[PDB]
Amino acid sequence: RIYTLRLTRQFQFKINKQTTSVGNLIFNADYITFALDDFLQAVPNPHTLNFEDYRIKLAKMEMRPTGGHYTVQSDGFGHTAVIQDSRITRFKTTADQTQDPLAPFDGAKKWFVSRGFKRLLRPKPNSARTGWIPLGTKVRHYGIAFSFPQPEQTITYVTKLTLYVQFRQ
Amino acid sequence: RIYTLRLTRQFQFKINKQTTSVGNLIFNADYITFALDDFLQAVPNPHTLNFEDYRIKLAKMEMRPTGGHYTVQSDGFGHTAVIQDSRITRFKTTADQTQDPLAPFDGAKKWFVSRGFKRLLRPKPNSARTGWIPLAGTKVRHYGIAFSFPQPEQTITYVTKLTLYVQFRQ
Amino acid sequence: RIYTLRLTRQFQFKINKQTTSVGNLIFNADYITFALDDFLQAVPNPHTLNFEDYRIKLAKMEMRPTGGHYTVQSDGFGHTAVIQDSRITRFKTTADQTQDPLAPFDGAKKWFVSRGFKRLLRPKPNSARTGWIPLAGTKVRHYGIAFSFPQPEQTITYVTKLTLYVQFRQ
Amino acid sequence: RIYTLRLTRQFQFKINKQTTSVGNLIFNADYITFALDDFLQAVPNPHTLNFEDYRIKLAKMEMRPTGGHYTVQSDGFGHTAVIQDSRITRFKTTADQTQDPLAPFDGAKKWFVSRGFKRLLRPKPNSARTGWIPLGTKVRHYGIAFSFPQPEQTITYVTKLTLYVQFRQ
Amino acid sequence: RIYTLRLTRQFQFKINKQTTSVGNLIFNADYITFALDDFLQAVPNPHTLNFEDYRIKLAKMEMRPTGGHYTVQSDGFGHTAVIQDSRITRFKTTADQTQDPLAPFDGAKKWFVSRGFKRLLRPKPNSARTGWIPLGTKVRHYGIAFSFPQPEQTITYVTKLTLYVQFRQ
Amino acid sequence: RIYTLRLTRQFQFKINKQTTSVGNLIFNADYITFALDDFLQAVPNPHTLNFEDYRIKLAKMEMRPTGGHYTVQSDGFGHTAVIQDSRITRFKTTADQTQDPLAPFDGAKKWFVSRGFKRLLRPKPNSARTGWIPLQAGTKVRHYGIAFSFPQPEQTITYVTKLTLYVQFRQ
Amino acid sequence: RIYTLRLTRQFQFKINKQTTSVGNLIFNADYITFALDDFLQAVPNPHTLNFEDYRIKLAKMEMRPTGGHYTVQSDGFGHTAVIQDSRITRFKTTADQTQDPLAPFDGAKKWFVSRGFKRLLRPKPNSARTGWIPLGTKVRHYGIAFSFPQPEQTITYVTKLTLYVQFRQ
Amino acid sequence: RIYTLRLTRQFQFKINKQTTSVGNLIFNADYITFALDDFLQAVPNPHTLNFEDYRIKLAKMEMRPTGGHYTVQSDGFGHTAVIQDSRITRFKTTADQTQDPLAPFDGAKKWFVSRGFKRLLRPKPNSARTGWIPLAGTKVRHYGIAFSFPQPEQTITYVTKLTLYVQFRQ
Amino acid sequence: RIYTLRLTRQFQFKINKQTTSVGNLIFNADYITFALDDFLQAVPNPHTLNFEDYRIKLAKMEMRPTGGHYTVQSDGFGHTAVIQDSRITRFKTTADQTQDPLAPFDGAKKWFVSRGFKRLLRPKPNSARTGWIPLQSAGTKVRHYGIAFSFPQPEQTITYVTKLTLYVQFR
Amino acid sequence: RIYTLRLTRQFQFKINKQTTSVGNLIFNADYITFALDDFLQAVPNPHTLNFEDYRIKLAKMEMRPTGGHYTVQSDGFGHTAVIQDSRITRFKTTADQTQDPLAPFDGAKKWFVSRGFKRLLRPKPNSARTGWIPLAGTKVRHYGIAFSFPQPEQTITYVTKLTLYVQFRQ
Repeated sequence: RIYTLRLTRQFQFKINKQTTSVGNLIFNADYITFALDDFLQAVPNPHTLNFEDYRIKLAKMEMRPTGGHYTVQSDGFGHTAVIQDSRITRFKTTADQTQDPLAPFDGAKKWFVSRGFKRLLRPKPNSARTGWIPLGTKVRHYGIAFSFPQPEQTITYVTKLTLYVQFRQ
Repeated sequence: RIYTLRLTRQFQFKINKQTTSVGNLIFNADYITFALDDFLQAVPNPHTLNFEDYRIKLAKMEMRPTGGHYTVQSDGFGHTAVIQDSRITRFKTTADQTQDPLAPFDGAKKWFVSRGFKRLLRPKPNSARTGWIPLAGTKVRHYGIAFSFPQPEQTITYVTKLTLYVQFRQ
Repeated sequence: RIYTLRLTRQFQFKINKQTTSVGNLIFNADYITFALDDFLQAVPNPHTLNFEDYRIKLAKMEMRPTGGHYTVQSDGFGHTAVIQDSRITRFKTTADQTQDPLAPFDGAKKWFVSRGFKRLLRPKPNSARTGWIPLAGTKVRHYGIAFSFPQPEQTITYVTKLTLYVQFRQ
Repeated sequence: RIYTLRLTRQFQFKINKQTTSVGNLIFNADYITFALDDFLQAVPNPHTLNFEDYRIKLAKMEMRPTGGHYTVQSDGFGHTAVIQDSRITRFKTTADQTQDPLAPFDGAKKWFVSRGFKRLLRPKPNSARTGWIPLGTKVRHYGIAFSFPQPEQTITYVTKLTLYVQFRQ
Repeated sequence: RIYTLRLTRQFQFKINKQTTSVGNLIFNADYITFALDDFLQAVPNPHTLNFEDYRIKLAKMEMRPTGGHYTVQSDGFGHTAVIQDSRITRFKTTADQTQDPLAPFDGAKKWFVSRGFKRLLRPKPNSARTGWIPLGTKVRHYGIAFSFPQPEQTITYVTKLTLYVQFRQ
Repeated sequence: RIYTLRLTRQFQFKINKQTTSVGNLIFNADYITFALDDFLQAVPNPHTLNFEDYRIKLAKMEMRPTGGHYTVQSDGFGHTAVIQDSRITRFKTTADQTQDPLAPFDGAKKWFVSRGFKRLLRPKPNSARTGWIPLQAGTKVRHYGIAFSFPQPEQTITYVTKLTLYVQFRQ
Repeated sequence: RIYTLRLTRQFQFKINKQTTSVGNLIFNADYITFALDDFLQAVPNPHTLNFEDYRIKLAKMEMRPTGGHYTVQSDGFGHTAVIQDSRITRFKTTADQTQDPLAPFDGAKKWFVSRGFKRLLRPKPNSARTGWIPLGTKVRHYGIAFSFPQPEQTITYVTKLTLYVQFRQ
Repeated sequence: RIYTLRLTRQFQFKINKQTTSVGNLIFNADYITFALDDFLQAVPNPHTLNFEDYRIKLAKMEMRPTGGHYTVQSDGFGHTAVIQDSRITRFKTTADQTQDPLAPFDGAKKWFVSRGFKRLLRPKPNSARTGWIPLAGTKVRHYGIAFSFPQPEQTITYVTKLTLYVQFRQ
Repeated sequence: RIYTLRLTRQFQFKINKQTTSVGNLIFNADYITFALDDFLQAVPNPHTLNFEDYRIKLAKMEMRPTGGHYTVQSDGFGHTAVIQDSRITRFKTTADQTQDPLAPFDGAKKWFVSRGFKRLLRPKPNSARTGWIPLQSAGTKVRHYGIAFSFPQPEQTITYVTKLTLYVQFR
Repeated sequence: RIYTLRLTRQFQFKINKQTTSVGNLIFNADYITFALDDFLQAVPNPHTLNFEDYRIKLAKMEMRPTGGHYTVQSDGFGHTAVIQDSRITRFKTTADQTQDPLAPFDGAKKWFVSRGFKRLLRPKPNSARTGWIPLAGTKVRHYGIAFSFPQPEQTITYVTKLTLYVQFRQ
């Protein structure tokens, strides 16, 4: 018997207007990781239940523009990629690049800057094989990265993350 | 915090060939009710976990023909209806009916005998208002789905799967 | 304020196998009319409620094969037509015809004998203009839907469901 | 001002089982032409109205199997073709042919023998140019031909023809 | 025998421009409840009929922008949730929230601020079980709540509520 | 034998910017009726053809914005309703309403102000039962009818309206 | 044996802003005819081949806005109509019209001024019956007309015409 | 200037009932090639027109069952594959195979034996690059489409139509 | 740089007619596992190409009826389930079951006996985390799990053609 | 056995506002070619593997507006065309044209300036027939896709992504 718990949190994300080499195409990127404790603030504590292990079965990231940005105002496209190891940490690019850093990655999916994206993924921490983790709740799971060409104007987004967490006795 | 558990069970159902007033249209009906205990045989009891109460959020009934019955073989249509009280029990009538007993009911939906059906429902048992039942508690019966059918010229066997989507609260 | 009441009844219909001029195409037809009293067997008279008038806003006829007839077994096509006057009464044809009697009618819709049909219509009885009839009153005949068919090689039995959408006003 | 009249008639059509060269693929064909008088027998005549001319705007042929033939019982495919002159008459095939006689024709459309077909066409008779004809009603309009590979068993069809006729004063 | 009556009413709704913590993501929410007297006039009226009980079978809320707001103008997304008791009242928030108050709820559905939303629900008042209430018509039914991230500019909406009410003798 | 004639005419319609109770939600409405004479501007009387009766089988109203109005610019929604009697005439509202006057009506359909609408209807005038009206006065018989409501917008919106009549004549 | 040749040409078309009866609805219209020589400027001549006759089987007209016009900017709707004789010429009206001149015509199809339109047609010149013309190439074929309510601002379009021409030996 | 010509021809194809290792899964295959001369039997030669060269831009193969075979009668699935050189000839196949010979090939697409298939392809013969062939020239063989199938329990007859879309330029 | 190789093999599978508890509903099940060596007999070992590791990114199982079985002949439904450990091995049932053994499993998907099924999965063998396995071959024989499928026992025997597809990555 | 590799690169493309013959319709065009070395870097690299040959099975070009251009702001339509030899070079037009230079071409596909386009193609370099090239080598240029456009009233900037689907064999 597997019990499932859905958790969610939100935050703002900004893509800043291009200020260097204006008129040329440059890319940047960022990334998101997942830990059960990131989502256990407004929620009672699972350890008080007689569950032995938990597993992050599925995660969802949805980032959509706000601040009055026009969806019909084109700002190019970047990519999203599911990267399931610590290597993802290098994708909060400190320097601008001339090429999209995530387009070459396995399973890279295009997304349009002015419309945002929604993507499902299976983030990864016997645990190494199945993902079942003893209750622990701070174990980092990787992960989703997203790239973008730098736009002419700053764009603000609302990001919602959703965890689909499994528990077994 | 709401935890969700999916449970399922299956069984055979048979619509027997018409042997009475053959050549004329007659209807019968049957029904299904839901209790958490119906689904807790291969599964430990959730109260061994420190859950306070449970609620049957959703139920699904899918009944599909087997035994070699042809789906393209027309055997008319009956109806399904969600009936959320003990009154549903009156619907497996020992005697045949001349009219479809469920067609008049609120939310009745047609189904073709040779195809079967799939239907979702919210079966119902302060608990009387919310549906939360303390974790004998697992045996509270929830109602309910009835299904009617015109009697066919030949017997039809079905595979039925029931699914419970059960909520547990901390 | 308009209150709506949905009523339904079912019956068997049969298209008999062709026995005359076998091997040639012949057509027959039948028709259905609607009266509130046809549907009030299981319901008290709405006049016991303080309703003054009623109106048959909409009617639905669904006729689907049964008796094991194969839907993939081709038996040609006839037509359905909404006929809102006494002329419809001539369409329970006592004699066979060489042409489809309903195909020429305004709004005629093709239907395949082996599949049946479903059709909505607005049957017709200040009453003459609006359809509002004082609540005798429940027996006013409303017309109407006719359906034609080429005579098949073998007898086909159908289950017919009729639905009335009846309006009542305050 | 154009007034439109819809006329229809039906008849049985039969494709006989192959009795020659059994086991080999052969094709035959037939055709249909349209004249207003073909459809006016059960219809009060337009002659009684003060219309000057008529024109066959559109014609429809629908031929569907009957006699208990199974639609899932495959019997190959032939073609339909719109042929707008007297040449069509040669397509009531006297002799079996080794190739589909209509497949090469302009606008030929496949149809499956066990399903039948539905096809719209603009049959053709200043009248030669526009189609307007003085009220006359026996002018022949061409036309639709249909071919078929000869099946192993006889198949009977119900055929409905529909005329969409325009009238002007 | 069940007789059905459809009732409807409309009103304006405003999401005010963000004036606190400007530049940061904050959420607010509101809610709607349903009483038959919200929709009824003195004429015509079901009380004058001989019905014994009524039941709100279904309710519909549709809220759509007006005032010239651009639908292609992105303003993020909030959530709707069906809440079937008086607790819903705590979602008319006086204090702004850093997290979406309805996203965690069972059955929460995303909606985009600049688009509005349409949602069906079964609001709740043996009456507690079936919903049948003696005619009375002031009984309050719950309920639908909706959240939103505070936008940069005020947005005005047209809201239509619809009740599908059943009556029995 | 039924002969069908399709007729059409167009005109401009305007919803004026709200000038009363500005900032609050108010509704207005208007309506359209149909007479064969409305559409026979350029066609001889069908009676000169040997037709005896006519019947308005179907009518269509399509109203779409013009004047550069943005379809993506939201201006709320009103309703359309088919009203087949003289009661429709009261929907040329001289006074503003706080509620949508057509939303409660049987068959009311929502439409978005910034998009316009298209709707089919069967307008109504033995004639009372069937709709067949003698030709000769007959062509001026008014048929009812479609009404449409709207919340008053912040700015004036101009529309193009096309009406289409599907008229039957029998022998 | 029928050989087919596809030819295409483009040009600019303009609907000028309304200057007469400003504030009121007025209509205008224009039209397009087809001759093989209109399309043989950058293509070798077919008579160098041993083709006896040619026939314009199909024509396509596509007119789409340019010059930065917003497709979401409503400017009403007009109609297109296929008119297969020389009378089509009367539709380039020197005077504005109070009604849409093409809406009454058989087969008229609505088109929205701010989106443009695309339409297929069979333009018309034994030749009158079939359309086969001896190679001749200047024969005029009619034709497609399009009407429009006059807009508040000028709208520029790109028009592409395509001919599908048949040749037989 | 490019002129286009559509040509077509038909023939019967049969998949014989399994007679070897009956009860076990075995595969066979066949193939089709294209030459303009295959399609010019009822057509004059384009060189009588002053065309210099031709090119097969596109080819279509459609093979559909006949002889009364039931499309709902499951007989497994094989594959089709476009193979653009003479190696296509290697699927004779003189010996039955235990594996589907075309499933591994690039671009292989599944087809169900009881339904047949339709597929478009670009068959291939400066000419080696462009495909333009001077107008013996009409006999250049273009490759090609192969199709495999698991051997059925009963013989299945098909009608096959090939279509050529040939370009000619001045 | 990731290089992808698609490999496929086929075989026959049979569901035998019910001979125990005839007239009652019983279920059985079977399962499939994946090893690169199961698909690499015609192809030389990818280690002869200068590849160091391989990883089974994706696997597909498609099982469709043959032997003349009618797709319109109903024979109920079972389930498929992705099981990524040794537990799958117990699902070639030695005994008939009164309940569907795979219906309770995470991600179980219904399939109809008379139609067959098609399902994609990610079968599982730093290798334990990522799936990258060294080439040498012991590596190419590492068993990956896995897909199990259950079925109600039918009244007559049904034969299927099964095609397995491996999507293998090399770096 | 065929191993497949996906490669991608991006760059900015710009259609400049019209400055000549302002007010009249004129066309210009450009083109893209493909070489494996356009997409490769010094490490990792295919040469270090024991592959005999490679070939570009498929290429994809996607060009989409950026810089804040409104997709709903109409700027007409041009065409894309696959041109598989060096003649394509003549389509980076130095002089403005009154007619669309690619619209007459075989397989020309319309595209709207304000929306951009996505197109698949088979670019071309026994090698001339099949595309297989020995690992010249990775520098062989493959042709090719050209795209035309009516000159707009304002400058439009695009992001372009090219994708190569490369096959390798031992």
